[PDB]
Amino acid sequence: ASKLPLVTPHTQCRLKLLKLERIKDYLLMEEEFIRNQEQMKPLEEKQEEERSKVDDLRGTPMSVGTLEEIIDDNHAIVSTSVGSEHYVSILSFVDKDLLEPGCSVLLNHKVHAVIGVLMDDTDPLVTVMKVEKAPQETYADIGGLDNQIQEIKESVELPLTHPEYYEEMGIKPPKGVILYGPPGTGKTLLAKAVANQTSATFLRVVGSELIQKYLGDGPKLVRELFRVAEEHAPSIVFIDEIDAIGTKRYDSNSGGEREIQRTMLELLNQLDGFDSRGDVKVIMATNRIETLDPALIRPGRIDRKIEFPLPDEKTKKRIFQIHTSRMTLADDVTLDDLIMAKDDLSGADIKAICTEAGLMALRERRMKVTNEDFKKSKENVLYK
Amino acid sequence: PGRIDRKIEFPPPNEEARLDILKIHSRKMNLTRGINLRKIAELMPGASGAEVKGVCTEAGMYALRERRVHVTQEDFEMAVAKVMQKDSEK
Amino acid sequence: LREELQLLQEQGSYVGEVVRAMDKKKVLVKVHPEGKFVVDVDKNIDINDVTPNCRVALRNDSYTLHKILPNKVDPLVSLMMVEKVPDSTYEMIGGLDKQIKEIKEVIELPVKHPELFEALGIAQPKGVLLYGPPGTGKTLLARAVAHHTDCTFIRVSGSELVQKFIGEGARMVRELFVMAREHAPSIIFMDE
Amino acid sequence: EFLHAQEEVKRIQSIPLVIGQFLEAVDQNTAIVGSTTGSNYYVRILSTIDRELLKPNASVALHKHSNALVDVLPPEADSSIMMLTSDQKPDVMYADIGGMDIQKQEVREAVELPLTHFELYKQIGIDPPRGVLMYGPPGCGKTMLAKAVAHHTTAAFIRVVGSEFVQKYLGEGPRMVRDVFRLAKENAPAIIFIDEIDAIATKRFDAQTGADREVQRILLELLNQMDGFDQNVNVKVIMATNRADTLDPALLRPGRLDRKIEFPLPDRRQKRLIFSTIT
Amino acid sequence: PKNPDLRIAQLRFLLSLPEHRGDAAVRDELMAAVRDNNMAPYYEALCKSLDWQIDVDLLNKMKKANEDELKRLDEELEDAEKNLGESEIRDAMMAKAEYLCRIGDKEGALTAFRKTYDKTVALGHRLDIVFYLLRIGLFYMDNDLITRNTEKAKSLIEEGGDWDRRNRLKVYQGLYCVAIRDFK
Amino acid sequence: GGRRFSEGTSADREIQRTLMELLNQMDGFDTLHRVKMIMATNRPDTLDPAL
Ligand SMILES: Nc1ncnc2c1ncn2[C@@H]1O[C@H](COP(=O)(O)OP(=O)(O)OP(=O)(O)O)[C@@H](O)[C@H]1O
Ligand SMILES: Nc1ncnc2c1ncn2[C@@H]1O[C@H](COP(=O)(O)OP(=O)(O)OP(=O)(O)O)[C@@H](O)[C@H]1O
Ligand SMILES: Nc1ncnc2c1ncn2[C@@H]1O[C@H](COP(=O)(O)OP(=O)(O)O)[C@@H](O)[C@H]1O
Ligand SMILES: [Mg+2]
Ligand SMILES: [Mg+2]
Repeated sequence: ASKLPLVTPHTQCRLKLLKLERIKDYLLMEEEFIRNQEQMKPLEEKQEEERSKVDDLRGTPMSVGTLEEIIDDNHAIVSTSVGSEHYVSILSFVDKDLLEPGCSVLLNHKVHAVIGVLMDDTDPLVTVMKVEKAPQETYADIGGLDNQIQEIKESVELPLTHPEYYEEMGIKPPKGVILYGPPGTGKTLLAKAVANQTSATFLRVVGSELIQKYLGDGPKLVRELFRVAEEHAPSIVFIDEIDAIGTKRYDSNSGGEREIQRTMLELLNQLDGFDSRGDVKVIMATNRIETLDPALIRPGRIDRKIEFPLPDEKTKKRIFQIHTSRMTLADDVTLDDLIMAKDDLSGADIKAICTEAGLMALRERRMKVTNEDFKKSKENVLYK
Repeated sequence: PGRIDRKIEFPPPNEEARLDILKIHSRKMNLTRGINLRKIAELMPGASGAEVKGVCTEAGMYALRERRVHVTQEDFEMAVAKVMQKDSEK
Repeated sequence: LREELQLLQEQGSYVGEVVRAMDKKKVLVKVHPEGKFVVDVDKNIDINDVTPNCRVALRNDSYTLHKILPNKVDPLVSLMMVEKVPDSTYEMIGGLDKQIKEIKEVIELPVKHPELFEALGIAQPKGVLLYGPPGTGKTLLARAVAHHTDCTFIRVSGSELVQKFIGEGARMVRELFVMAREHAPSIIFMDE
Repeated sequence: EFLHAQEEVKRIQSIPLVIGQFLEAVDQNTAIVGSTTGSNYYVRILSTIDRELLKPNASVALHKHSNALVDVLPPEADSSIMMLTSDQKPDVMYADIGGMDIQKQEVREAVELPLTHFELYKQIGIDPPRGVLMYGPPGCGKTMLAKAVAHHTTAAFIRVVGSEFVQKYLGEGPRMVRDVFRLAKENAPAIIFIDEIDAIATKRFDAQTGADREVQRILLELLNQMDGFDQNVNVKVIMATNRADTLDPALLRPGRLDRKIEFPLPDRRQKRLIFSTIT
Repeated sequence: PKNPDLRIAQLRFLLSLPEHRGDAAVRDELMAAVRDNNMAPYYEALCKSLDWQIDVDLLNKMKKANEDELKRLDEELEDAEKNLGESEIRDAMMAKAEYLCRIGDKEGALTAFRKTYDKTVALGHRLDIVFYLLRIGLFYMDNDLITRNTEKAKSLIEEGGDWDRRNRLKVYQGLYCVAIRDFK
Repeated sequence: GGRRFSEGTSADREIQRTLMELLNQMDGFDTLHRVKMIMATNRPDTLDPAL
C-alpha cells in the first residue's frame, strides 16, 4: 500500500527491471525477518490471540458516548448518553487520530473507558444537496448559444481538465460565474450540461430555501454548506434563483428584512473570506439581476458575468430541430410558420408546444403529429 | 409555460351534474319510494359539490327530529331552504 | 407447570431498535430513551434477516440478541395516519367525466405504459395544477387516481406534528424525497 | 399432585407489585409490556390469566424484580375520577340560559340524543358525530352550557381541565391521556369534557426544548385514541376553546371533530331574552 | 341483460305444467326465444314443445349473431390492452358477461364474474355482480350457490349504508324464504 | 398576564399554559366563594380579553 510511486521510464528499460528487483529484495528480506519472530517466539497465534485478548477486555455491552475534549495523556472527558459526563481513560488500541470533539465513541460498560471510535452515519442533509448521477444529455442538446458555452468551459471545465494552460501563463482561473437573462432562456439548462461533463462533486441549492424560520438558522445553513463543499474534493456549488432571497417576504421568517440581510452577510463572507478557500467553484443564476446587492457581484467574488438573450429566429429553428428530433413528425407541418408565431417566444415556449402537441395525438391514439395539432397547441400554450 | 404540464379547471356543477351527486350520496340514506330528485337538484342553482352532502346529510335530521325511519321527499325541500339561506348569509 | 415457578424468577428482556449492522457479527441498537449499544447476535439469528429499522428482543445481563420483534410502523404510514385523508374511488365521483379523462393522460398512463411516450419521443409530464371554486372535488379526484394505480398518496401541509417523522430539523423541504423514493411510484399533493 | 402445584405457582403475586401496561403479544404465552418506569420490556406471562381479558390497553401487574406478567387489573385514573354526582353538579338548569334557541337545540342533537336514541342513527344511517368543538368570544356561555348538560344528563360525565396533562415527570402526560378514555370505556356510555385545548393543541412546535417535545407527545395520544373507536361505544367528546386560530387542522379532520359550534355575540333579539332571565 | 329474465322463468312454468294450457305459452315464449339471441335455455323446452322441424336456420341466424357479439369482444380485447385503462378488456365484458349470462349458460358468466370480481376495488361494482349471481341462482334454482354469495353479499353492505343494496337485498331473501316453506 | 400570541418564541408557549390554568381556576366548574382577588398593573393595555 503506497509502496513506491515511481513509474517514469514507461518502457522495456533495465531501470524498470532494476527498480522492481530492488523492491523484490526489500520485500523478501522484510518477509524473512518477520518470519523469524514466530519461529523463535511463537508465544501466541497473533491472528486471534491478541484479538481475543482485546475482545475479552472490551465487554459485550458497548455503550456509545460522545467526546467533548481531549487531554493527551490517554484520558479525556466524555459525555454519556444521559448527560452526566465522566473523566474516563483512553486505551492504546484506540488509534488516537480520529478523535474530534463531538465524534461518536465506544465506551466500556463498567468503567466507561474509551475503547473504540465509531464511523459516523452522515448525513440527512449532505445527501439532500449532493447530485448523485449525471442529469441529462450533453452540450449538443443546447444549440444556438455557442459564445457563452465557450465561456463556462473557460471558467470551470478547462481549469479542471487542462491544468497546464494557466501555469504556462502564470495565472489563476477566474473565480465566480453568474448567469442572468429573461426567464426561460436556458439558465438552468446549461448547468445540467456542466453536471453532465464534470468529474467534480456537484452541489445544488435553490436561493429560496436559504431563508428559514428561526433566528440565526439562516446564516448557520450557509456556514455548513461551504463546510460540505470544501470537505470533499474539487467541487462545484450551484445556487439557483438567488434574487428570491430578497424579493419575496414570507411570514414564516421571524426576523424581517434585517434577518435576510444577516444571511447575505454570511454568504458575502463565504465567497471572499480571509480563510484559505481551496478548490470550490461557484455558479449562480437569476433573472432579476438589478435587485440584488452589488457588494456580492464585485470582482473578487464573481468574476464573469454572462448575459443570455432571447433566441433569434435562426436559432429558434435550431431549437425546433432539437425537440422534434426523435418524434414521428408527419410531413404536413412547416416549422417556419411556427417560428414567428410569437415575436419573442423563449426556448421554454418551444418545448412547451412540442410536448403538448404530442399529448393531443394520444387523445386520438395516433402515432404521428399533424399540422392541426400545432394549430391548437399554441392556442393552448401561449394564449390564455 | 414549460413548468406546469397541464392545468385542469373544475366548474361548479350544472343541473345534470347536481343530480348524480345526490344520487351517489343518497345510497346510504333510508329512502321512501317516490321522490323525484330532479325537482330537488333544480332548487339549488349551482352551489357546489360540497353542499350536496350538506343537504343530504341534514335531510336525515328532519326525519329524525320527528322520529321517522324513512326520509321523505318533503324533507329535502325543507333542507334546501336552510342550506341556501346561509348562501344568502354573507 | 412446576417449571413456571422457577422460570418466572428469570428477569425480563429488553426491547430495542436496530439501526444497522457492521463487521464481526455486531449490530447497533438503541433503547427507549437510552443510548445506542453495540451488541452481538445469537447463533439462531441471520444477519440478512436483521432489517435496518426493526425491533428486537434483548437480554439484559450481557445485552445479547434474543429474537426479532416484528414490524413497528413506517413513519410514512404514521404520517398519513395523522392527516386522515378521506379515501375515495371513482364510484363516488359525481359528474366529472371529462376531467377524469384528462387526469389519466398525465398520471395514469406514464406508469402502466412508460413505453408509450418513447414511441412519441416526448418527455413524460410531472406536474399537474387543479383549479376551481372550493368544494368541487379537488381532493377526492387526486385521492382516487393514486388509489386506482397503487400510488403512495403523500400530502404535505407544512405542519409540525408531521415534522418529527421527516427529520429532526429538515432545513430543506427536499428531505421528504427520502421517504418518497422508497415508496417509488408515489404522488405528492399540496393544498392551497 | 398436579393440584398441589396448581395453587403453588401464585406465590409470585404476593404483595410488592408494580404496574405496567399491555402492548401486544409475540405468540402464545409471551408478550410485551411497558412499565410505568418508562422503559418497555419483553416479558413472560402467568398461565392462569384468561388471555381474553386483555388489550383494550390493559393495565397489568408486574413482578418487581423478574418483571413479567402477574395479574390484570380493574381500570384506574387519578385525574379526574368520575364526577362524584352528589355534590358535583353545578346546578344550572336549561332555563337559566336565555336566548340560545339554536345552540341548545343543536348541542342536544350531537351529545345526548345519540346517547339514548342510538338505533335511529343506526337505522337511518346518518353517521353520528364523534366529537364536537365549541368556540367563540369569551363570555358567551361556553362553560355555562356544559354545566347544564352535565346537570340534566343520565350518562357518566368526565370533566378535565386541559392544562393538567403537562406534568413535570416524563411520560406522566401520555399515561394521563390514555386512562381517561379507558375510564370512559369501562365505565359507561360516558361524556368527555376538555376545556382550554389551546394549552395543548397549538400549531407551532420546536423539537429542541423538551418542554415542547412533551406537548408533542400529548397531542399524538388523543389524536391516536380518538381513532380507536368503532362507532359502537357511546363516548362523546365535548371540547371548548377561546381562539380557534391557534389550533392544528390535524385535530379538525373528519373522524375526529366534525361538528363546529360558534357562539356569536347576541345583538338585540337574543339580547332581550337575557334581561328577562337575569332580572 | 338479466332484468327481464324472471318473466322467462314464469313463462317456462306457464308452458309445461298446465298441461292443456300449452299453446299460447309456446307461442309468446317463442316470440321471445328466437329473438334477443337466446340459444341455450330452450333445447329441452323445444323437446317439451312440438317438433318445430326447421329451427336450424332459426338457430344459424342467431348463433352467428351470438358470434358477432362474441368476436367484437375478440376485436376489443387487443385494443383495450394496448393502452390499458382499468382492465378495459374485462371492463368492457364485465357488462357484456351479463349478456353472455343471458345468451350463454352460467359458465360464460361464472368465469367472467369471478374474473371482474378481482378487478374493481370498490364494492359498488362488486355488489352488483353478486346480485347477478343471485338471480341466475334462482333460474337454475342453485339453492346451494345462493347460500355462499348471500353471505358474500351481506358482508359488503356494512361499510356504507347501501340501502338500495340492502332493501333490494331483503326482497331476494323474501322471495327465497317464500320459495322454501318459511313464511314467518 | 399578556395577551396571547401567534406563537413567536418557545418561552411563551408554557406561560400561556400557566395563564390558562389561572383563568380556569377562577370560574370554571367551581363555586368561587369567599375567595376575593385583587390585581394591579401600570398598563392594562397588554392584558388578555379573556381575563
Ligand atoms: N437555448 C435553448 N436550447 C435548448 N433548449 C432550451 C433553450 N432554452 C430553453 N430550453 C428549454 O427550456 C427549458 C427550461 O430552460 P431553463 O429552465 O434552463 O431556463 P431558465 O432561464 O433557467 O428558466 P428560469 O428563468 O425559470 O430559471 C429547458 O428544459 C430546455 O429544454
Ligand atoms: N343566558 C346566558 N347567556 C350567556 N351568558 C350568560 C347567560 N346567563 C349568564 N351568563 C353569564 O355569562 C358568564 C360566562 O359564562 P361562561 O364561563 O360559560 O362563558 P364562557 O363563554 O365560558 O367564557 P370563558 O370561555 O371566557 O369562560 C356567566 O358567568 C354568566 O354570568
Ligand atoms: N363531484 C363530487 N362528487 C361527490 N362528492 C363531492 C364532489 N365534490 C365534492 N364532494 C364532497 O366534498 C368533499 C371533498 O372536499 P373537496 O370538494 O374535495 O375539497 P376541495 O374544495 O379541495 O375540492 C367530500 O366529502 C365529498 O363528499
Ligand atoms: Mg431555470
Ligand atoms: Mg369558559
